[PDB]
Amino acid sequence: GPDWVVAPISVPENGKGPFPQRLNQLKSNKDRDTKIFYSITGPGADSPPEGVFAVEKETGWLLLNKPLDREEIAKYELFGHAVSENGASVEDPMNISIIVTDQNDHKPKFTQDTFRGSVLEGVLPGTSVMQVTATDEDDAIYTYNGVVAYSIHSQEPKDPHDLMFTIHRSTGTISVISSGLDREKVPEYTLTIQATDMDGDGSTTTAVAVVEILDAN
Ligand SMILES: [Ca+2]
Ligand SMILES: [Ca+2]
Ligand SMILES: [Ca+2]
Ligand code: NA
Ligand code: NA
Ligand code: NA
Ligand code: NA
Repeated sequence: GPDWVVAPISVPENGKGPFPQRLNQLKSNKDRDTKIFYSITGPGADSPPEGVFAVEKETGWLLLNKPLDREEIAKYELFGHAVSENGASVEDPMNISIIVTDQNDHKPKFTQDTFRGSVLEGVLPGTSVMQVTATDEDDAIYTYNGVVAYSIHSQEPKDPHDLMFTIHRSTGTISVISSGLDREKVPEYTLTIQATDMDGDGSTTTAVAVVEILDAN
């Protein structure tokens, strides 16, 4: 490409290296008759987090010094500088954008350890009981890394039967699917709920929802 220009640079988080890793070689056309010293400034270089990026003074290689974490900082905006050996700036500072792209490195996290809800004993099958939620810090815009699917792992007790409830795989709303709820017989159920990223193909996190059965009064 042309000298003293750089399009956005993408770097997946959690790279293996080796570090320091070359990202791009800065070059000023003024090097044709002059020795140039390159430098970088900006958050990530000379201000917090300091020293994540560096530039080789004479070669102009922009380096990444460690693996990045998209959930800490998703984008860096740095400036490249070119100064002659005599000490004169020979270019206007150049904007360097570093875009940290995602990896699926977070499991879903339920918003509560115990969700508590209730439902009347005589409701029609299909009646909504309550809603549970799990977030996922990963990207859900370009991939399914941050897209959660819900499921019910188990119900306690299994009375009158095994599965009295279901859950909406994307909204987390729990509904009644069977008849037979009766506060006098079984006043409470404990549902083991799961949230799985990659829209159900990834890693799973478990929590519980406790459902109180209310008297028809
Ligand atoms: Ca991360
Ligand atoms: Ca995830
Ligand atoms: Ca991530
Ligand atoms: Na890695
Ligand atoms: Na309810
Ligand atoms: Na997300
Ligand atoms: Na009933």
